[PDB]
This record gives sequence, structure tokens and C-alpha cells, in this order.
Amino acid sequence: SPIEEQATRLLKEVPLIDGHNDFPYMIRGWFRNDINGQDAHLYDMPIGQTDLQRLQKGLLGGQFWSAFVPCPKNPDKEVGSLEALRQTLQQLDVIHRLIERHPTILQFADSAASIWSSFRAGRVASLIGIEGLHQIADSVSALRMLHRLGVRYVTLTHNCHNAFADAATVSPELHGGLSRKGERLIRELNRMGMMIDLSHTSHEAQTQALRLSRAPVIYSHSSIYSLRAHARNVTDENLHLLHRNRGVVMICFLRELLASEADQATLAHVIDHIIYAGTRIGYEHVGIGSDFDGMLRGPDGLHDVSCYPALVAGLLERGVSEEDVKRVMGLNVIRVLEEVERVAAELQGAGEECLCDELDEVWNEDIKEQLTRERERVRKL
Amino acid sequence: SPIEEQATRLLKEVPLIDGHNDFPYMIRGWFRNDINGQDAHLYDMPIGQTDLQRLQKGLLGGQFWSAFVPCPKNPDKEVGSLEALRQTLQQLDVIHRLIERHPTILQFADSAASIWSSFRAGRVASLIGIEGLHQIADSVSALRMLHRLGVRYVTLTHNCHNAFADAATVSPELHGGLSRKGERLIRELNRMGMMIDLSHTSHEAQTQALRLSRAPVIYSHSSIYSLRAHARNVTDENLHLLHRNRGVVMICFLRELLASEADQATLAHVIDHIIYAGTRIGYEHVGIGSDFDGMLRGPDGLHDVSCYPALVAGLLERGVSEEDVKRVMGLNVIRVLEEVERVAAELQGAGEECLCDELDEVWNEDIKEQLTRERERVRKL
Ligand SMILES: [Cl-]
Ligand SMILES: [Cl-]
Ligand SMILES: [Cl-]
Ligand SMILES: [Cl-]
Ligand SMILES: [Fe+3]
Ligand SMILES: [Fe+3]
Ligand SMILES: [Fe+3]
Ligand SMILES: [Fe+3]
Repeated sequence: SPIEEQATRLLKEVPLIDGHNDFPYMIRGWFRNDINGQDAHLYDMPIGQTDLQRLQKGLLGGQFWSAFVPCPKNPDKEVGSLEALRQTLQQLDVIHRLIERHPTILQFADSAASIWSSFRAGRVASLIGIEGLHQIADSVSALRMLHRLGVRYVTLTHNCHNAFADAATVSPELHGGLSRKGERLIRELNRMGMMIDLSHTSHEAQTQALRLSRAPVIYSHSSIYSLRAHARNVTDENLHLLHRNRGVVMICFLRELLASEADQATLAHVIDHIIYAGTRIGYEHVGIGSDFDGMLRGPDGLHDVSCYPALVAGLLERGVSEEDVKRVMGLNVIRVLEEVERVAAELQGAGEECLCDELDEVWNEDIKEQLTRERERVRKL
Repeated sequence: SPIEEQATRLLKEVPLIDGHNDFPYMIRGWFRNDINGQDAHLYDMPIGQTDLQRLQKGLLGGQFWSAFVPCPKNPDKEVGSLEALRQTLQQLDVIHRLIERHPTILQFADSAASIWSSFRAGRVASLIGIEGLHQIADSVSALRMLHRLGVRYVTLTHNCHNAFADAATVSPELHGGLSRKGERLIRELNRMGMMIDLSHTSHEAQTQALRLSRAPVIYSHSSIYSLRAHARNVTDENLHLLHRNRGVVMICFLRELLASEADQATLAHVIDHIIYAGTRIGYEHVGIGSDFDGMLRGPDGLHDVSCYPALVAGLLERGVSEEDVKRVMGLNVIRVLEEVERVAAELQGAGEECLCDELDEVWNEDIKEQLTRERERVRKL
């Protein structure tokens, strides 16, 4: 078919960059992050919607791999919070080892230039994001070290309220959007060059974050509220504020977010959602955010990572222009990452002060007096 | 004086690379890692043996900055261990922010080439080490992420026993050297290219580590047992095994480790210790490991980081050759770091398997059966 030829050409010209895939958590579930002598299975998985053969088959140009850990359940809240931090480092570790063990297929990327260079070399540009601020254990220092390990977006919440923001699917509300900590964290995320992700957050938290942020944000895996009413989907109000923000809504393949009866969800519904957003806030503010391996089953025609050429062909069949399809595929999320990094560079260049953690006093006045007395003795020498 | 001229020339020709300085912990003690608008104080500190003016004055070529946190004290052992991990990320964060805020003085280095390029540019080569395996919270994944954040050596213990090895100053003994975990960790440290540090560890743990390690190790801040008997100092047995290992003993300025009465300790004693080691196991296996800011007061003539030219002049005055003084200054620790990284590259190139953490099962058999059934349904499509 001419359109299947056309779709194949587009996937080779520009990278399709998917906003969210939980394949690293499947590796934790199935292998317990032990991939030594498991290439046969990593290429052909006995579970899930992602493996390295099907990843090549679907012609995916890049991927934000999710370093998700569950919301802490432990009765003792300090343990659970600190446990989530250790589990995050385990998930970042297995993502890096997955990329390093398969350098013909996957190449690490943390920027627009690194995405392109990976795509020129014929590899999947492998970026990283964390799904929730519960993962940092209330530590902005830890968050900067996660950025240093290659994390390029942070979902403000998952399916639990944290000290910074409200999740969508939990009632009652705790902060009613963002807390004062949350607001102050928006400035720090903009300063460090961390891309803000508004998936899983409440409608009020989205509205506040979109007004406050000095850099463009994303929805790594969310759909449209008007087509299908759900707490996880984006309202027409927040879609317009996303336009002012210059952000991108990366459309989700979650069946619950596409249709009222989950088993009726299809590829055509995903295309309806992309076109709705593209019509109302322009095709330069829409993306693709599958959420593959964050679900058991996908929509009809989007069952796994091999199905991306059908999505590209489907968009072209509906009269979306080549140039707009290239934007939806990946050019838009590349622009947001580039603008997030430009805003961070110009804020850092202006000498903006970084957010610091609240630390305990390690020394009492006796120890501090010994230290000052010792210093003055050295000054006399 | 001609020898002071000579000492100044050597410090400009090759970098003096100090093995251990706890200045990042002083920043935690004094500022609580909040250095915003504190340059006046960072250049001229009201406490401690290190600031940025005196660092320039002493002509130090490089420094392994310590990312030490205390041994966990909390009754609940899971909390204390996980707390130490979060505090480690806080200390790595402030070290990176210290370097990034003062790029004229400090430049980050993690290799031989990066040390030299920093030194050619006229900056202190800023490397990182952690003082104890309590800091990783029993997580090899976390340890690899610490390596990724720029940590290039790990002291196996501080002043507490951990799951991997015995500290020197704690009795009774727990493992009697290294545990089985400890032995297995030696292979992983060699594979990843992490430099093993044997300061603070027991004599038996040193003997076992020196025999087991496939790469050269260091003592980041230890002295000589024969000159001054102390659990922290290196025995003649372990000095010989360090020679076979191709490692380096970086001599400590701790007064307790140099003399029986601490107040009698001097610069001359530090030179006695360097010459003792250099005479018996060669000058290519000796270094300088001040431990500045790990003590209240230093030896006479080595009161702070400005005193390194007196140490270089003192070594030349005692008939140690220029070439051997250059070795003791930094060429030796550069060689060990280069050999550690060469061993890691050749082990990684041979496809050696990495050590993995023991993880909990996240899925039961019901969830795993749903996943395999779902996969087979997709195979039929
Ligand atoms: Cl609208
Ligand atoms: Cl704390
Ligand atoms: Cl000997
Ligand atoms: Cl675990
Ligand atoms: Fe997810
Ligand atoms: Fe999700
Ligand atoms: Fe120390
Ligand atoms: Fe120490």
C-alpha cells in the first residue's frame, strides 16, 4: 500500500518518541533485575507488551523508559519513603544496564542532540523518567542526583498524594492542587532542567503547575476529557493552559482513558484523541504516550510496541499532513526537552539560587566553639 | 631558598593529589549544605582546615573529596541504613554544587585523563570517594549509581562493621575480615572500576582484600604500624601484600596515628612514615592522604591545606629524589586509578556478569499467569 510505504518513510526520516513505557518494571517483576544470560528472553519476552525484537519491528525512534516504583505502602512512613528511594536506584540501575548490554539497539539520550545522534546511528534513543515524587523521599538533593543519573522528566505524582502535589485518583484531596513545597519545587525543576510531567496529577494541580512553570511541560501519558471523562484525562481548560505553556500532551493507549467500556477501545479512538487535541491547540502540542507495560491489554490495533506503523498510517489516512504527523511522532517532545534545557541554562547563567533540603544540626555549640577556637589558633601562626 | 623554589616547581609540573579530605562534611556541619551567598566564607572559612583561598595557597593539584556520612545510630536498623543512603546523595549533591559554583578553582575529574586536563587548566582535580559501605544501604545497584554520580573509591568500612567487612576500631570482630558478601563485592568493585580503599578496615580484612582483588587498591588515609602501633595503621605484612597488589598507601596526617602522645606529632613524623614505606616497598607505592577536616587539629607544620609546599620541601631535604617526590605527590594514585579502570574495561570487555541485589517478588502466580495468557493471545493475532 502507498500509505504503508509513506508511514515507513516517516519513521525512518524522524524518530517516533514515545512518552512512557514501563518495561523496566516488567524486568523487575519477571527477572528481578537480573538479566545475565537472558537475551533470548529480552528479545522474545514470555510476558508484556515490550521486547527488543518487537521494539525494532515497530520502528520506534526513541523512548522515555519509566523508572517507576510503587507508592509506599509501609505503616511506618519514613521506612516506606526511604524504601522507594532505594528501589528507584535499582530501577535506574537496570535501565542503564539494559542499554549498556544492548548497544546495537538502545543508546542513552538526555537531550535533543543526543536523541538525534542516536537516531542517525539507527538506535532507539533511550531516555529516562520517574513516575511520582514519592520516589525522591522528600529530598531535592536526591532529585538533582536522579537528574545527574539521566532522569529527564518527573511525574509530580502517581496514584498517591505526596508532600508536593495531589494525585488524580485519590480522594479526599490533600493540598487542593500543589502545596507550598510543590510551588517552590516547580522553580527548582525549571532551574535544573527537569521536564515537568503532569500525568497522574489532579486537574487543580495541572492548572497551578501550567500557570507557574517558566518552561514547557508534558503529559507523558494522558488523554482527552471531552471525548472520555476520567480524572486522569486533560480538560479543555488545562489543554488551553498547556498551549500558553508551550507544552505537549502525549496521548495514552490506556483503554480505560479512551472508552467507557474498556473492551471497545481501538486504534481509531487514539487517532480521535490526537486529532481533537491537534485541531483545538495545534499539532505542535500533541504527542504519543503509549503507557505500554503500564497495562495488561492494549487497544485493538495497538496491542504492543510493534504496532506504531499502524498509528502513523492511521493518522495519514485521516488527512493529518506529513509535517503534522512528524510533529506528533517526536519533533514536539524534542522541542519541549530543548526548551526545558534552554530555560535551565539561562536561569543557571543568571545565577539563580538552588532549593536546599532541611537538614538536622550535626554539631552543638560546644563543637562549634572548639572549631572557631582552633581556627583562631591557626590564624596566629 | 633553592629547595622552596624546587618544591614550588614540582607542584606546578605534576599534581599533588591528596587521598582524603572531609571538607564536604564541614559544609554540612556549618552551612547545612546551603552555600547560596556564602563565597566570602567558602574562600575564608571561620572553621576547619580547608577553604578555597588556602587550597590555592598550598598548590594542591587534585583532591578526593569525601562524601562521608556517619555510621547509622538509629535503633531501627532499616531506617538508619536507608537514612545513610539519603545523606550520601545529599553529600554528593553539595560536592557537585561546590565544584560547579567555583569552576575557576575546582574541576570535576573521574580518571587519569580528566585529572591531567584539570591540572593543565590550572584547577584542583576534584574526585569523590565514600567513607564506608554502610552508605550504600546493602544495595549493589545503589553502589553502581554512586559510581555513575562520580564516586571513584569506596572505603569498605568506617568505624562500624557492615554486612561486607570489619572495621579496625570496633571489637568484638563480626566477620573476621571479609564476609562472603564482602568477597563477592570485591569482584563487583573490580568489574565496575571502583577503586578499593582499605583505610578504617581491620588487619584481617586488608589481608583478604589484598589477596582477592584483581586491581590495585589504596589506603586513602593510613599510616605505618611499625613506627606507631595502632589498629588504623598498616602492618608490614599488609604493606608487602600491597606491593604484590600494586597498590598505594597514602600517608595520614592524623596525630593519633603518627605518635604515642598526639601533641608531639609533626611534619617530620609524616616524612618518617613516607620514607619508611618508600624504603621497604618502593616510592611508587606511597602517597599523601592528609585526612584534613577529619580531625580538629593537625601535626606541627601541617596545620591546614596551605602547608603542602612544606611537605614537598621536607621530602627533598631528606634526600628523596625529585622523581620519587613526584610519585609520592600524585603519579602513583593516578597510576592506580588508571589500572583500576583498565582492569574494569578488560573484565567488562570479557562479558563478566554483574552482581545483582536480592529483590522481593512483586507478582504472585495469579498475576504471572494473566501475563503469560495475555502474551499468547497476542501471539495468535
Ligand atoms: Cl480548549
Ligand atoms: Cl537529615
Ligand atoms: Cl615489608
Ligand atoms: Cl526490595
Ligand atoms: Fe508507568
Ligand atoms: Fe502510569
Ligand atoms: Fe573522612
Ligand atoms: Fe577517616
